[PDB]
Amino acid sequence: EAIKRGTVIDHIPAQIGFKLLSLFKLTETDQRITIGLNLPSGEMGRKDLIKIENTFLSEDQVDQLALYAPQATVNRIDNYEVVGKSRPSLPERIDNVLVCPNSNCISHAEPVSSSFAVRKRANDIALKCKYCEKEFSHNVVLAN
Amino acid sequence: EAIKRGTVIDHIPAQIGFKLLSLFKLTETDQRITIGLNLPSGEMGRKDLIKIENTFLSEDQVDQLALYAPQATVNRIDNYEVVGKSRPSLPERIDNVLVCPNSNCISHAEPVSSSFAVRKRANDIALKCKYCEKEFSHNVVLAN
Amino acid sequence: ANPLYQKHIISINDLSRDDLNLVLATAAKLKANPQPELLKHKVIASCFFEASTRTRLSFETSMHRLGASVVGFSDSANTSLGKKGETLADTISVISTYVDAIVMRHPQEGAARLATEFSGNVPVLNAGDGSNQHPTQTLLDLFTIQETQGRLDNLHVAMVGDLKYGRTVHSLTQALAKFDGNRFYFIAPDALAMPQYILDMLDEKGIAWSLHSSIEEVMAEVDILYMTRVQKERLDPSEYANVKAQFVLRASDLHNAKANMKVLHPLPRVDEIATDVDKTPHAWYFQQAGNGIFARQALLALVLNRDLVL
Amino acid sequence: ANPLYQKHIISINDLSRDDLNLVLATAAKLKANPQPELLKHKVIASCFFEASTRTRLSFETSMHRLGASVVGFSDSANTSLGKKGETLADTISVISTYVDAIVMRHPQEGAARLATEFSGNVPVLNAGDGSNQHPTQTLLDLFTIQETQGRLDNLHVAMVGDLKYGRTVHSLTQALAKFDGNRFYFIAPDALAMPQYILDMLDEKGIAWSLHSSIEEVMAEVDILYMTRVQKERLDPSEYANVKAQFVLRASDLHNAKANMKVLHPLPRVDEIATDVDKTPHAWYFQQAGNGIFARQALLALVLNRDLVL
Amino acid sequence: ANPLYQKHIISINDLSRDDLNLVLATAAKLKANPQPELLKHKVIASCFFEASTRTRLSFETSMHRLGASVVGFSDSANTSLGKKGETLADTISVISTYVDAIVMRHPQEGAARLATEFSGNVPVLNAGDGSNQHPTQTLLDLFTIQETQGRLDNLHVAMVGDLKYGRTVHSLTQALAKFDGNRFYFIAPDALAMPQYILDMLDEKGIAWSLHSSIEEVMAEVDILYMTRVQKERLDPSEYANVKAQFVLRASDLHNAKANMKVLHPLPRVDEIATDVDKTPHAWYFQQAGNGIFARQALLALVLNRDLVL
Amino acid sequence: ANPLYQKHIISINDLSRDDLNLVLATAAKLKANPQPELLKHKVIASCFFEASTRTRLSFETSMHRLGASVVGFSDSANTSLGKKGETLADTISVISTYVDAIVMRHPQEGAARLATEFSGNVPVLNAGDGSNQHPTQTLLDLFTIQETQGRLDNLHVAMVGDLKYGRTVHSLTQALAKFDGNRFYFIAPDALAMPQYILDMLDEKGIAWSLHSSIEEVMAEVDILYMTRVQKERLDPSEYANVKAQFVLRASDLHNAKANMKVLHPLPRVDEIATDVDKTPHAWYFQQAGNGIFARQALLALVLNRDLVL
Ligand SMILES: Nc1ccn([C@@H]2O[C@H](COP(=O)(O)OP(=O)(O)OP(=O)(O)O)[C@@H](O)[C@H]2O)c(=O)n1
Ligand SMILES: Nc1ccn([C@@H]2O[C@H](COP(=O)(O)OP(=O)(O)OP(=O)(O)O)[C@@H](O)[C@H]2O)c(=O)n1
Ligand SMILES: [Zn+2]
Ligand SMILES: [Zn+2]
Repeated sequence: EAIKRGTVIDHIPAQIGFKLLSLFKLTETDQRITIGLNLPSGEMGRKDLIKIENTFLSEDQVDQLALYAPQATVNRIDNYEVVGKSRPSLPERIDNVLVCPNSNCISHAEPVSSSFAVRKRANDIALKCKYCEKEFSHNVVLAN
Repeated sequence: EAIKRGTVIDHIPAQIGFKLLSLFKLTETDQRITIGLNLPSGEMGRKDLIKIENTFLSEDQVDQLALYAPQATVNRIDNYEVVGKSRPSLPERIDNVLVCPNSNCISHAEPVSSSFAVRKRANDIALKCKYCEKEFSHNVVLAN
Repeated sequence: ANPLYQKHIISINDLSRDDLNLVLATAAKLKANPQPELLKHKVIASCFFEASTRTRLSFETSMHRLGASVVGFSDSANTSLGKKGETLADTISVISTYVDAIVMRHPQEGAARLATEFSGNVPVLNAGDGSNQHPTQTLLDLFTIQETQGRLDNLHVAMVGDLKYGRTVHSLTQALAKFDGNRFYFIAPDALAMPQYILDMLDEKGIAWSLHSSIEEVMAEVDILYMTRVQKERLDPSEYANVKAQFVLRASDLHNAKANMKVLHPLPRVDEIATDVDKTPHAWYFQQAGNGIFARQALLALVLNRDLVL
Repeated sequence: ANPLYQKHIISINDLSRDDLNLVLATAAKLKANPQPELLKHKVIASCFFEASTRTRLSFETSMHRLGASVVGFSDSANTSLGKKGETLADTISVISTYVDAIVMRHPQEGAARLATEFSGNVPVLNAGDGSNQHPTQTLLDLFTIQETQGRLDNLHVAMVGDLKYGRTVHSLTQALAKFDGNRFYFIAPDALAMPQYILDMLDEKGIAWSLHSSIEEVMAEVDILYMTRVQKERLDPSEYANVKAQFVLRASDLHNAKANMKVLHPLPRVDEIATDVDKTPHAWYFQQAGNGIFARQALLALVLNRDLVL
Repeated sequence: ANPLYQKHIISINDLSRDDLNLVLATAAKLKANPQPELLKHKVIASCFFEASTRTRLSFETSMHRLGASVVGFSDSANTSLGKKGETLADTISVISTYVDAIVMRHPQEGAARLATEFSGNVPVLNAGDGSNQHPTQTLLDLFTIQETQGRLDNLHVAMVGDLKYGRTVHSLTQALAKFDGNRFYFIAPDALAMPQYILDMLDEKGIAWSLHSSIEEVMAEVDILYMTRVQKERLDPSEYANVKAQFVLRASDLHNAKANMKVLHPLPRVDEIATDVDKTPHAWYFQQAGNGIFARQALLALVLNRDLVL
Repeated sequence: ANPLYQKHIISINDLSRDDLNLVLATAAKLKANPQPELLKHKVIASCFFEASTRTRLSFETSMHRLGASVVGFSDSANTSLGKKGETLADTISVISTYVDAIVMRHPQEGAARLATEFSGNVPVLNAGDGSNQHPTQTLLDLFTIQETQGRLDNLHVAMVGDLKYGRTVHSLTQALAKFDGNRFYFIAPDALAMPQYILDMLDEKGIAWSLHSSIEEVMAEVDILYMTRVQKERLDPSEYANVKAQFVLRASDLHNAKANMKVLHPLPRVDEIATDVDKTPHAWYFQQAGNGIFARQALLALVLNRDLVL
C-alpha cells in the first residue's frame, strides 16, 4: 500500500484520523487517498494513518495538526521515495476550524472564518479570538 | 488489500465514502478500518471502498446505504473468504441521518431522532417526515 | 376495551374508517344521553402553546360536560415557556406526571406527535399543530355531515375559498376519501388551488373531483357546501378585490339548492358568508360549532374509558 | 386538630422537623390512597402575581386531585392589578372574603407574610416570594429524597450549579439541617458560591460541609446529587464558557455512583443535565416534579382539614 | 429649465425614455465630477412614514453630497400625523411650508401622488408607496445596467424570485420596456409568477419574454441576472423548502455565464445569493447599491436646480 | 500622512503609547483652536445598532464641530439589517459605498472588527462592541487625566465599583499600563473584582496594584478616583444594600484628598456619586464628558485628514 508521490501523515493518535479528515476537508479532492484507522503500532500501540497522493502540505498546513496530532510525522514521498520528514509545531494562528466559545461573539452569525491567536502557556494553550478578543484555554475551545 | 474477517463495502461512488463514514459513525470503533478513496474502477472510472474488520452489517444497515450508494456491494468476510455478497435495497424507513427541510418542523429544536417513510416514485424517492407529515423529494432532503 | 382506549389522537391519517364511525356513533349517543359524571376524578391538561380561544373553550366545555377537571394555560407572551428555552420534550415529561390526558395546540408541525414520545401512558390529543393536523375539527365536521345527511358515502361536497392553505379542508378531504362514492367540487382562486398531493391521493382511489369557477355550477347538486376563510394577507389587496366575488356566499345564491343541502364553515367567517344566509335552513355553521362539543366529548370518553357504557 | 390545621405556610424557617415529617407522611398516604373528594366544596385562589406555569399547573392539579374548585389569575401585563396602584393588602382583604385558601406567588420578598396579616382566618400558602422562600418546592424535594433514600438523616447531598442565587438550594439546605448527620458537598463557580450565612448556619450546628471543584470528587459517596440551573445572565458569556464544564452532568459521569443515588433538579434544565442521563436509573427529576403533586396535596389537606382521615 | 425642474417624481409610468436617459446622464456626470455645493441652502424633508433604513440612508447621503440640509422622521410604530389622527393631506400641507422638497416613503399605495395635491410648489419624490412604485430603485437599477452593459436596448434580462409581489421587478420591466429590443426571462415558482398585466404590456409592444423553471436554462445568454428576495411568509415553510432551489444562486451556477453578465439584487439578499458569489466578477449588487447615491443625487439636482448639470 | 490616517480604530490593544499621545495632542490643539471646516464635504455614518444617546450625541457633535455631514440610525427594538435578517457583513458592504467613515456601536463583541473586513477603504471607529472595547471612552478618559494631572506616568489611580464587568475600566487599565510607573488601587465588592487576566497583565509588566475594601483606605494618596456604575442586576437587592456603602462617594469622604485629585465617572452616576460632590473642586465628571468632544474630534481628524493637525 505504498505510494509513488504525495504526502503520508503517520503516527496519528487513534480517534484523531477521522477528525483530521473532517476538519481539514482532506477528502474533498479527486486525488487517490488511502487511510488506515486503529492500526497496531508498538511505536505507540494503536495509530491512524493518512496517505494523500499528488498533494503536499506547506509548513503552516502541517502546523495546523499540532492541536490534534502533536506527535505525528508528515512524510513527503516522490518516485516512491521518502524525500521529506516533518513534525507539527505550534502555529501562531489557527483559522477556520475552531469555534469561539463566547456566544455573543460576532463570529457566529456571519460570513467570516474563525481566527484565534495561539499563545503557549506552561500547562496549556491560550486561544484568543480575533473578533471578540476573549482568550480561552484550548481545552474549552476544543470541547465544542 | 485483503482482510481475514468482517465487512467490505465496495463500489461506493466517489465522494460518498467519506459521507458514509460520517453519517453512519463507522470510525467510532477500536476495530481496524482500511479506506480507499478515488480509486480507479474499470466499471466506474473512480470509486470509494471501505473495510471494517470483525464487524458485520445487518440487512437493514446495508439498506440504509441505498440512498447514497445504491450500486454498492457489501461483502461479508470470514477466513479470507467472501461468505456473502449483498446489495442495498430501498428500505421502508430512514432514521437518524436525514434532516427535515421544513423549518417549522418540531424535529429541529428537540431531543428526537429524525425519521422518514420511504416511497419510490418514477424519477425520485419521496420522503415523508414522521413528525410534520410533509413529504419531500429525496433530492430536497439530501440537499446540502 | 374499545379500539381507541388510551390511544393518542394525532392525525386523521392514523384513523381508519371504523375509528371515525366509532367516534361519530359515540358523539350521537352522548348528544342524546349525556354522561356528566363519566370522567369524574379525571384531570385534563388544556395546553395551548398557541392560543385559540374558540378551540380551547370548546374543548374545555367538552371536558366539563363529562365531569372532568381542567388545568392549563394559553401562550404567546404570558406562559413561563416558549420564550425561555425548555424543550417541549421536558415540558411533556413534567406535565404527563400530573394529568390523565393532554390536549395540546402548538405552532410547530409534529409537536403533538413528539409529545406522545414523552407522555408515557398519558394520551395526547392534538388540538392543532402548525399547518399539519387538527383532527378534532375534522371529527366535528364529519359528525355534522353525517348527522345532517345521514351518511358519509355517496356525497357531493363543494369546498370553497383558500384550499391551498386550509389545514381544515385537506384533513376533511382525506377523511371523506376513506368512504365510498364521494364527489368533490373545488372552487378557489388559482393562487389558492387545492394542492396537487391531495388531487393525486384522490386520483389514486378513483374518487371524482372537478374544478369550478363559481358556486352556481354545482349548487343544484351539492349536499355539503364547505366554505373557508380567505386570509386577506395570503393575497395582495387588489388581487383579493378581483377574485373575492367567486368565494363569497349570499342568500340569493341558494335559490336552487337541494332541501338537504347544508352550508358549513369552520369559522370565523367575515366576508365569505353574508349574514342574510344565517336565517335560511341551509346555514349550519353555528350548529357545526355546537357539534364540536359532542365530537370532542366522544373522543375524551373513548380515550379515557375502557368500555362504552352508553 | 393536626398541627398544621388553618396554619399559614410561608417559610421553611417556620416549619419544625415534626411539621416536615407530617407533611411527608401525609404525602405518602395520599399517594398510596387518593382522596378525590376530601376538599369538595372548597374554593381555592390560585394567585400568581408573578407568572409560573410550571408551579401553577402543579398546584392547581393538586387542588383538583382533592376535589377543590379553583379561581385565580396569572399576572405581568394582563391582570387588573400590579400596574394599577391597589395595595397588596387591599387585594388580600378582598380575596380572603371569597375563598377558603390563598396560594400566592409574587415578585417581592415578604409578600406572602404580608398577606397573612390581611387574610383573616384564610390560610395563605406561599408559592414563592422574590428571592426569599418557596417552601412547597422544598417540601417536594424532601419528599423525593425521603422516598428514594428511606430517610432524611445521615445523607451525603451534593449541590451543584448556582448556589449563590438559588432560593431553592438555600431552603433545601436549611430544611435538611433540621435533621441529623447530613453531610454537604458544594460544587459551584467561585462567583456563584453558597452564601456565607448558610455556611455559618451549618457551622453553628456542627454539620459537615466541603467545597469541591468537580462532581468526580464526591460521586462515589453521594446519595443525592441536586443540580441547579445556572442562568446565563448571572455570568458574562465568556465567563460561563470557561466554568460551565464543572456544573454540567452527563451519563458517563455516573459510572461509580452508588445504586441508591438519585439526580434531582428543580427544573427547567437546559444545559446542566445531558439528555443521556435521562434513561439511567439515577435520573429522578421528572419523578421529583411528579411528587410536587403529592407534597402540595398533603399541604392543602393538612391546612384545610382538621383530622387526618387517612 | 431642464425637463424635470420642479417636477414630482412619483411613478415610472410618468417618466419617458428621454427622462430616464436624462436622469442617468446626470448621474454619470455627478459620479465623475461631484458638486458638493449644488444644493447649498436647500432644506429637504426625509419623511419615512414607513421605516426603511437602507433607503433612507441612501437618500440622505445623496442630499448631503449635494450640500443640502435634511430634516425628517421615521415611523417605527408611532407618529400621530400622516397616519394616526391627522390626514396625510394635513401633514403635507404643513411640511410643504417648511421645506424645499419632500422625499417620502409610505405604507399605502398612492400616498406620494396624494402628497402632490397638497404640497403646492414643493416637489415630492416617491421613496416607495406600498406595493405600487419605487422609482428611484428602478432608476439606480437602470443606471447600473447602462453602466455595466453600455446600453439599455437589445439586452437579455433574467428576473428571478418573487415576480408576483416584487414592486421593484414590475417597474424595472416597465422601464426596460420603454427601450428597444429587450428580451426577458422570468424564473419564478408558479405561486409567484410575473403578473398577467405585465405580460400583456410586453405582448402589446411586441417584446419577447419566456418562462423558465430554473436559472441554468438561460445562464448562457443573459446579460443581466436580476435576483429578488422571496420572503418566507409568501409561501408555507414546506412549500418554500420544496421550490427554493430554483431561485437561489451559487458560484458554480455561473460556469457558463457571459463575461459581461452582472448579478443584481435590490437587497437584502440573505436567502437567495450564496456568499461565494461575492468575489466573482459577476457579483454587482453592492456596486448597484452604491449607484443609488448617484441616481438619487441626479434626481434631486434635476428637480431642484434649474440648469442642466454639466 | 499622520500615523493614524485612514486607520480603523477598534481596540485600545491595537494602539501604541505613541498613538495615544498623538490623539491626545491633537485633542489639545483642536480644543485650543477649533477647525470648523476641516472635514467639510465628508459624510460620516453614525450607526448605533445598539442605542446609546449620550455616546451618539457626543460623537455627532464632534462630527459637526469639524464641519462633516452626518447620516445614521439608532436601534431601539427594530431594524432589519446588521442584526435581524441581513448580515452585518452585508449592511457594512452597502454602507461603505455611501460614506467616508463609519462610527458604529453594536451589542455583539467583535462587531466593529468584522466591519473592517467589509468596509473596503472606509475607516471604522468602534463606539462600543458588547463587553469588549470602547476606545473613544478610554481616549477621553486619558485626555482628562493628562489635562488635570499634567502627565500619564507615575500616577496613583483608584478604580471603584463594578471592576469585573466594566469594559471601560478594563481598557483604561490597559491604556494606563502602556505608560510608566502607574500604581493602581482596586476598590470593589468581592463579587465584582477586577478580573485575573488584567491582574496578570499588570504583574508581567511589574506594575504595582493593591485591593482595598473602601475608598478611605487610599483617599490620601490618589491623583485619580475613577468611579463606575454598579447596575442593580449584577447583584441581588439585599446583597446590593449590604455592600453599596463601599462604592458610593460623598463630599465628606474627600476631607483628606490631595489638591490635584479629580473624581471621574463615565456616567450615568445616579447611584454612586452624591450630588454634594458636584461643587467640590475634585468633581470632574462633567468636564470629562465635555472632553469626549475633543478626543472624538481628534480621532476623526486624524483618520480622515492626511496632514497632522497644527
Ligand atoms: N512510497 C512510500 C514510502 C513510504 N510510505 C510510508 O511513509 C511512512 C514513513 O516511511 P519510512 O520513513 O520509510 O518508515 P519509518 O522509517 O518507520 O518512518 P518513521 O520512523 O517516522 O516511523 C510509512 O508509514 C510508510 O508506509 C508510503 O506510504 N509510500
Ligand atoms: N479476504 C478478503 C476477501 C475479499 N476482500 C475484498 O472484498 C471485495 C469483494 O471480493 P471478491 O468477490 O473476491 O472480488 P470481486 O470478484 O471483484 O467482487 P465483485 O464482483 O463484487 O466486485 C474486494 O474488493 C476485495 O478486495 C477483502 O478485502 N479481503
Ligand atoms: Zn469570539
Ligand atoms: Zn418534519
